[PDB]
Amino acid sequence: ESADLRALAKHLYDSYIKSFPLTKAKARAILGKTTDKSPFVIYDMNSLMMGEDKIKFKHITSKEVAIRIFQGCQFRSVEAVQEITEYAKSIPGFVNLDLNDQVTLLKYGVHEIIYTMLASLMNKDGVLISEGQGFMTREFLKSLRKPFGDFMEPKFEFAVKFNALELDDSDLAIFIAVIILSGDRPGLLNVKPIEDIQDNLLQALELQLKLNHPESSQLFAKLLQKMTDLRQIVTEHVQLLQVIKKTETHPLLQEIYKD
Amino acid sequence: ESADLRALAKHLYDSYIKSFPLTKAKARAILTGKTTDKSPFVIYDMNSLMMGEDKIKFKHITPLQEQSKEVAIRIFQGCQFRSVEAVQEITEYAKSIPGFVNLDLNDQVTLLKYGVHEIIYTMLASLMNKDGVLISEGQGFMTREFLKSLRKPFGDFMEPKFEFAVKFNALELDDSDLAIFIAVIILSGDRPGLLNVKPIEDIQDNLLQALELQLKLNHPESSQLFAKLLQKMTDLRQIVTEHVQLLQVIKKTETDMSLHPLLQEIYKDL
Repeated sequence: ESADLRALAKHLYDSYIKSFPLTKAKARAILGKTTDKSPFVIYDMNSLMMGEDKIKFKHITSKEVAIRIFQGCQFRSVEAVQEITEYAKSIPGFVNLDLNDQVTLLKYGVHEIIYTMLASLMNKDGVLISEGQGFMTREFLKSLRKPFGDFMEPKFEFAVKFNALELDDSDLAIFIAVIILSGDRPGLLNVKPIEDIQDNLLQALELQLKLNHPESSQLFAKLLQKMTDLRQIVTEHVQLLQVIKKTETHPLLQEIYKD
Repeated sequence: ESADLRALAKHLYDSYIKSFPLTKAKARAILTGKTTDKSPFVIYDMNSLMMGEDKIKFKHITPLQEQSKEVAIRIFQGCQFRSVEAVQEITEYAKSIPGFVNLDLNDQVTLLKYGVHEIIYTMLASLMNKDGVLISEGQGFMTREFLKSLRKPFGDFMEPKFEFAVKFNALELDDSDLAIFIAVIILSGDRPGLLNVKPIEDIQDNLLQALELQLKLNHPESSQLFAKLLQKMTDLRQIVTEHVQLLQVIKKTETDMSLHPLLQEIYKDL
C-alpha cells in the first residue's frame, strides 16, 4: 500500500543523509540566509590563490590555473562516486543483483547522479566547492581559457532549470535511486530485476512528489523528462574530455582519476 | 476532472486518424497477416528493388541509370520526400492540438522545428519490426538487411531507427496512446529559442495529464508505463543528433545530391 512506498521513501532518505555530507538543505542555507559563516568567495585569480591558501585543498600544491581547476573538479568527482556507490548499496535489491550488473549500473549512472546533485550546490551565480567552505562564481569559471571556460556552463544551465522544480533532499533521494536502476545500460546481464526495482522506485517517487508537492502539477512527469537533460550533459562532457585529451593527456595519479 | 481529460484524448485521437494515413493499427495488420489488409511486396535485395518499381508505385525516386544514381541515393531521396510528407502531416496534426495555434507565430515554428523528427521516428516505429519497415503507404516492405548493406555511409542511416523501434514497440502502444504522446513531444517548453515558455508548459501539463490517464485506462496492467514512455524521449534525442552528423557527412560525401529545402531549414538544429 501507500505505507510500503513511504517506508521505502524514508529509507532512501535516511540512507541519503548518511551517504552525503552536504545535503541540499544545508547547501541552500549556505547559498540562502544563515549569515554567520559565509563561504570564501572565489571570483578572482587572487581570490583563488588566497582561497587555496586560506581554505582547505587536498588535491594539489607555471601550470595554468585553468588546468588546475578542471583537474580539481575531477578529483571531487571521484569522491562523490564513492559516496554514490555506498548509497546505491542501500537501495533495496541492489546487492542481490548480479555483481557485474551492479558495476555496469554504477559505471553509467555516476555522471548523471553527480550532475543532479551538483545543482543542489549551484545557483545562477556560482557553485559551492570544498564541500561548502567555498563558492566559486559562475563568471570566474566562465572566465577561464577557451576549452575550460565553457566546461561548467552547460552544468549551470541545467541547474537553473532543474532547481526550478524546487525539489528537496527527500525528493532527490528516491530520484537518484531511479537513475541507478536504469534497465537500459549497455552490457546488463539481467534487466528484469533491475527494471523490477526501478518500477518500485518510480512508484515511491511519484507518491513522494504528490504528497510533498500537492500544488506542483505533473511534477513527476517534468522530473522524468529532465532525465534527458542529464544524458545530454553527460554526452557533452565526455566530448570536451576528448578535446582536452588533445591538450593534456603523476602516472599513478592518472591511474586513479582515469575517466 | 478526468472527464475533461478523456474528451481531450478522444479529440487528439480523432485528429490523429484524420492527419495520418498510415496508422499503427493498419501497419500491424499488414505486417502480421490479417485479412483486413493486403500483403506487401518485399525489397530484400538489388533485384527485389528492381521488381519493386513496377509493382510498388512511388514516382518519388524510380530509376536513374544503373545503381549509379546509386540505389543508395535513390532510396535516400525517396526516404527524404517521405520525411517531407510526414512533416506536413505532423504539421496538420499540430494545428488541432488545443492552444497550439494560439501561441506566438515564432514559437509555433520553433516547436515544429524541433518536434518533427522526434515524432517521425516515434511513428516510423509503428511501421517496423525487428526485420524491416513498411514503405509506400504499406504497399512495400524493405528489409533491415537490405538497408544495412548500402554504400559505406547510407548503410548506417536506418539501423539506429530499427534499434529504437524494437524496444519502443515493446511498449505495445496503440494509436490512441501515440496521439497524446506525439502532442506532448510537440508542446516541449524547453525548445531552444522559445520566446514564451509558460503558455506552452501549461498546455503540455494538461497533455501529460491526458496521457497519464490514457495509459492507466488503456493499459491497466502495464505498471509505470507513463514513466517508461517519458524516458523514451531520450532515445529520441540521440536518434536525431546521430542522424544530423550523418546528414553532415552526406552534405559533402555527395555534393551532387540535393536536400529538400523544408528539411534544410529545420536543420540549424539539436
